[PDB]
Amino acid sequence: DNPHRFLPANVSNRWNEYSSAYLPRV
Amino acid sequence: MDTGAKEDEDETANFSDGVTAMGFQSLDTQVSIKDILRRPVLLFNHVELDPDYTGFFIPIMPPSRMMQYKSGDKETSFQRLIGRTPQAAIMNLFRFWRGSLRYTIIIHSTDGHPIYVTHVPHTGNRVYGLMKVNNLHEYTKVPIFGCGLTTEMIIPSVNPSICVEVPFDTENNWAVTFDEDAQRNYSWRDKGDTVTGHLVVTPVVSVYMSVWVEAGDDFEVSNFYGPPSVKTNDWNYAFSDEH
Amino acid sequence: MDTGAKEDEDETANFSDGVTAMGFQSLDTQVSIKDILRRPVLLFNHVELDPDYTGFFIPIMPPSRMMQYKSGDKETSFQRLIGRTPQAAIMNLFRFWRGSLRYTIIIHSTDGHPIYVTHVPHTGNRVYGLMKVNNLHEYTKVPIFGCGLTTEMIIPSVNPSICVEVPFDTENNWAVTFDEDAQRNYSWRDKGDTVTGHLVVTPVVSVYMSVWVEAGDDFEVSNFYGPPSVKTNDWNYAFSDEH
Amino acid sequence: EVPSKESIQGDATQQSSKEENTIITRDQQQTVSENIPSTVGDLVIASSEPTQQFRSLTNRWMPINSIRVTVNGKRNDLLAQYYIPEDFLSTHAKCAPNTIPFETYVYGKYELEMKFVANGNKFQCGKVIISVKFDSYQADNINTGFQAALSRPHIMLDLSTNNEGVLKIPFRYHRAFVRNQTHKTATAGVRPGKFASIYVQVLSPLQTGEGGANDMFIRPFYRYTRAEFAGMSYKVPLT
Amino acid sequence: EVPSKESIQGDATQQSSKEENTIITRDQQQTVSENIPSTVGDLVIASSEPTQQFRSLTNRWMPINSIRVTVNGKRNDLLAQYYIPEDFLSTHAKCAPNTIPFETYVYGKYELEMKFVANGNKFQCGKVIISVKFDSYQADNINTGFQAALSRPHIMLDLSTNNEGVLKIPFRYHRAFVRNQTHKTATAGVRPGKFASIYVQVLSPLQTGEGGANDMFIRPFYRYTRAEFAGMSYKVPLT
Amino acid sequence: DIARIWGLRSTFNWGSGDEHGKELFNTVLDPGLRFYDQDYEGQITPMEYVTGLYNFWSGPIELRFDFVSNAFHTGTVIISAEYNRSSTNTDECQSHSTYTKTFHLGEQKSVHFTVPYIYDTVVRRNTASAYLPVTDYDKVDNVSRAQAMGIRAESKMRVKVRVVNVLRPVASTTSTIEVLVYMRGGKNYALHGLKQSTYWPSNSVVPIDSFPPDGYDP
Amino acid sequence: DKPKDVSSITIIPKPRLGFPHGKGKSDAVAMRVNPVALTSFQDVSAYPDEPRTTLDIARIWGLRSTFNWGSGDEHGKELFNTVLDPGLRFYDQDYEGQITPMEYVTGLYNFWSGPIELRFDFVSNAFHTGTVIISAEYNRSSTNTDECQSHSTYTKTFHLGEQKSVHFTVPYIYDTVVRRNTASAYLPVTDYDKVDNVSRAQAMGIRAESKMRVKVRVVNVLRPVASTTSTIEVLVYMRGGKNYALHGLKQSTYWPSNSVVPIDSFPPDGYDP
Repeated sequence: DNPHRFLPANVSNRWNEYSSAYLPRV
Repeated sequence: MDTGAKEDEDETANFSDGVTAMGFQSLDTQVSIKDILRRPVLLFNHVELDPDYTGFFIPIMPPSRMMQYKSGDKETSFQRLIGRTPQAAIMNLFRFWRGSLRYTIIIHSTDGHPIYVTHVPHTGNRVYGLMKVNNLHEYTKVPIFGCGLTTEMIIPSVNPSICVEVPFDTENNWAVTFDEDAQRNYSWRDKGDTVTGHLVVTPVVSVYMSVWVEAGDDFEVSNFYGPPSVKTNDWNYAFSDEH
Repeated sequence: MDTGAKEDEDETANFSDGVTAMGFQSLDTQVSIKDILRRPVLLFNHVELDPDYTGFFIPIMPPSRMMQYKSGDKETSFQRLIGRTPQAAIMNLFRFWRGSLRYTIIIHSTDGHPIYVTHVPHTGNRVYGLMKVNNLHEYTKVPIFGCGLTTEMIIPSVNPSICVEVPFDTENNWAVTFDEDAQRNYSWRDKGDTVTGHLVVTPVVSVYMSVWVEAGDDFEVSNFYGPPSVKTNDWNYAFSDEH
Repeated sequence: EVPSKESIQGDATQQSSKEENTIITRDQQQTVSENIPSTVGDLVIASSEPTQQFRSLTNRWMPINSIRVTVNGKRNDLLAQYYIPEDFLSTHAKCAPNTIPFETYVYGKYELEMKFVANGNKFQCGKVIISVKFDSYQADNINTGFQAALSRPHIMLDLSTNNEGVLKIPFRYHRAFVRNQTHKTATAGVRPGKFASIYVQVLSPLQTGEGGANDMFIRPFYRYTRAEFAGMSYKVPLT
Repeated sequence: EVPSKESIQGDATQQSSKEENTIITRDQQQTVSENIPSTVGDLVIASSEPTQQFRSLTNRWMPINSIRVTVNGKRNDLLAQYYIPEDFLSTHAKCAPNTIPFETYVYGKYELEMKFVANGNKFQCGKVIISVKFDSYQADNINTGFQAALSRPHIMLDLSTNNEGVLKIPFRYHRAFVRNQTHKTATAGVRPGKFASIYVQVLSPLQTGEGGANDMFIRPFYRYTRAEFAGMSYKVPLT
Repeated sequence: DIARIWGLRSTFNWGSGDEHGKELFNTVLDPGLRFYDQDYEGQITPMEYVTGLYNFWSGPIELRFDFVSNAFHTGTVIISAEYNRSSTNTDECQSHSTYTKTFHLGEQKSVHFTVPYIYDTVVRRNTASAYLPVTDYDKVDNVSRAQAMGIRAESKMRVKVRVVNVLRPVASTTSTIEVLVYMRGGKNYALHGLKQSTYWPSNSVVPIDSFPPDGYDP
Repeated sequence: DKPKDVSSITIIPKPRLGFPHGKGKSDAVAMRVNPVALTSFQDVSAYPDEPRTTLDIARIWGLRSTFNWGSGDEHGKELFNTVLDPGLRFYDQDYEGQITPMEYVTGLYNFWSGPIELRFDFVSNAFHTGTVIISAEYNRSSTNTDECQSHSTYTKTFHLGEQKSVHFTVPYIYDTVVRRNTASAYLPVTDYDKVDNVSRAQAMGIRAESKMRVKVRVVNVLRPVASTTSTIEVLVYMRGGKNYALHGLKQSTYWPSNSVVPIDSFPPDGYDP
């Protein structure tokens, strides 16, 4: 399916955006 | 915004600043942000309409990184060069806007058949292109323009272009410009807050169309974000001034 | 009208009323009744005319529950969405109106053939659509426009639309808006009192047409009736903001 | 502003900020970002009932979690980040008295201040930038470099001198208020408790001498300079 | 004060008390106990730091649990009783916004008001007395009759007329402040969160006619008229 | 002016058997739609009727509770307005910790209640659709829903009425009374953005015909 | 009476009113109830500190480049050496990264002029000590090894020590009142097409490459104490001067690289799982 729809669980919070705890995103 | 003059603690002698070269060539000064955004930008270049659908939807949002073509992805009816306009690059720095926009429609016809334009107020969805609203197979009995929303009409033979000015109809203080991802399925009331409504364009028969856009007179941007991470390759497609 | 403040005999402390949010988004205030009814409403969407008939009759009455589509009944040339316009919902509360209306005709042509418009004064009948007046098989010798009533003309090539303003020609103080039944055979002089006349539209050859309507500048409604018994099913044809 | 000669207690020319029942001193000078305005006038419309302030509770300095800068962090690396007010409620300093009003009220407008205190030795050197991004929801992964950080309202921390920074954050949101608390019976259509983001980034990597320390620490403090609350409700636990 | 003739909405001459974001109307007249003073001057000594008020939170009417008067209750029977502020924190209306400041602060001074609303039919009759006992700890089982109730500050409720009462409670304690919350790390030497007691007693039994209702209900409401808090601390759950 | 006409919104009952804390009345107070989960049919109030014409609304809403009773009825109810987060049916304490008005019923049989406008946005948008071309009661699917005009932003703001003092009437009168709940827009009520109307005439709708061509002469 | 109207005038029919302009007059038809109503900015308005022009954006300090300065760098060595052109960063390679706000805004315009400002922040401490010389060189450039050639231009010797920051205005000295931008006015290539000389031959404009350089050389070799780091990093910031000026709006030089996704219909396009 379209991969952009949902963010993978390990990097994201419940609200389906990047978690504040996950610093490596940059 | 922050100048960064805060950190300029140096108090030593420097070279002269000279005299400004503004108004030297011509008085026409093109530096103002509210003058650049007031220039018209092209969106849809010779896209087709149909009488079979509800109409052609144009989501009321300013042109920016949202409407950008990336290489080797799905094809859209949006023209590719929206990304690289000067009017887009400005909207990439401001995340809030407010006030009216100005859509210009040009029908490729000279027939007596009237084309209509309908400002639908901010209703939460962000659809574009042709749509069959509620999946019905007949809209000639109950048209979108006939329901009783604000509506102007083009008559191609008299003049085959109109310039409408769509109002800022929303419950928000500001309309949001862009997101980090357009195609992401997040909470539904927030995805809606990047448009202030839609234009719809219904014809009698099939016909082609072009759409431009700009900021109205009453228009303010705010919430400055600084410049993004960018790429370029202009050097490559030009000769040096030395063969 | 009656506020019902008559029955408000409570004299105890209450929460604040705050400040009005009128003129906050834009100064354009859309709350006035005489501004809503002055917006144009669509009636006939691409209906056909014929040179074989006397002409196409448009009964001069404001759009309301009279011009409403109900499900699973006889089909008419009136568009279905007249029922559910904001301009209709207002006319469902007032049973009397007076003053001029404003009909807008758009011929789907660019030919030199002239189309005519004829205000026939209130003569008691309430006909619409195409009619053969007195069942004759030839009207080119003796046209309805040529008899010598007030008459304007559209010339499609120059401009394929006119906006006429039909006068309040009647012996009544007020024109009645609606009835409990449109199709009921009751005393004939009272059935006539829901129109103030007709528009007729004769062409040289066959051609299609669209008709809009609104209240003129000089226009007053009165005899307030309150809201009717209604039904709705909007909830059903939309996703919640929670999938 | 000007240092003096050495007395028993060193160079005793320290300033101090006293806010409610919490004091924070500073050794060297202070960098301050420009005092800029917030949205006002919509307040009286959007809230029919009068809005309340609890200065004694919310205007006091609250220390949050410590940040660990190492010699391995490259340029453009996030040292920390904070979605506010969300993270000050339920993530950092969970039992702070600053959070008490957020239990009961459902809406509010928040102008913040954030003081940062660094302590690296004189044989270290490095630059850290702290910057605010107003209304960052679904816009965290773009315009989020050191370059955009220098453009938006920001402070700059040299890790050798041990200067202090104070970042003033106006309320600049697309809506009138921000929702404080999510709940089982509340709408899932809106993202609550996040009107801004605070990034702390390495502008230049930390460096140390031969046989030196391989890290040093920064401590953020926050305080609401104008916390107005509207829409009272039954008290709930925070997240 | 004076009734009028019957209109569409009966005898529309109702008064109303509007306190913050809560209104309470009343049909008949109101009985009020004397407005009397509290201990002041020790406040500035006992607390070195300044004391705070949260009027928007604490001055709003809060309904507590319903009281059930039956025809079986004799004279001198306790219908209910309330150790305050203890019972308003952790026993009745546990999620009230009135309790928010008691989480964070450890001491305080409290002047209260308590409105009672009864609803018995016109073919009933009875007398209920409500009275306050200042600093009642280890003195609840003495001077606790209807006779002592009539002597101490009190209101009187006739169950047929449906009049309202308002009992004003000054802060009259042996110490300067009262401790708000008990804790595992706190002292067990002092009893915290009880500076007074409110007794609701049957002065005369309820009586009804043939085939009448065998009970009727009263509802207390409270509000702090002067809630001063001192000694800020980390926020805790209430009992 | 139409939105300041008192219309009768709903009714409910209040018996002697209703133990204290019980929800007598409990609705989502949204002028946009009456229900989110069922077809509505009946007589909509004048402020709701006029609201359905507009895409946005704001300002306070007023209620008025008329108790169809007499002198010999006596109880007490508490009317609470609850925003964002809603209480449980059984926990009356949660309802008490919001914006409330305790009404002491007796001689006076009517209580007015202004609901204060407290939301995150200056104007709320209407939950009813801006345009709906379905006229023939077409059987709806998810593909139909997916191609809607707008996304219904359902209101979580409720107004509950709970028992404070149980209704204790005399033996000679009725044990259960009915309460009439009226509703109008406040003095600072405001509307914007004309759309296709939410509600339409149900009862006694007949389409016009040509008189007297269409067989009027018997 | 019905008197004849004898007044007339000759008109020139145009489709749009002031299409290409960013000011003046317009024939726009408002989609409102009131034809002359506007959006109220009584409460919600532009904040005073937001940039009103592009020249305000071009006065924001952005971090251009960085470089190192060790103890091993013998005197006269070029620490830093770039062509200071706000048009393009490189002439001979693809650039990717975070462009400065004055460069970003410049890329929108075909011509620029006026002075450019630099600011060198040395990421050091009290115990670092050296001296660098910052030279601006026009038309003719020096050799890498001949430090004397660099000294005979417009220079500012900075004595590093307690102060860790030096400001440097680069004076605008060229043969023309405005320079034209080296980046192309219009580039339709979007799919990274493999370039040939026939492609180059049919370009929009001829890239007039700037020979104006700014070099930083060692005067006094960096002599730090044993207990601190031997090599420091220098941050080079850049903004337009107080008399910076731009003209001639073109297709933008730079475009967003990171996290670009095209919009789709929500919720028609399979948003409902």
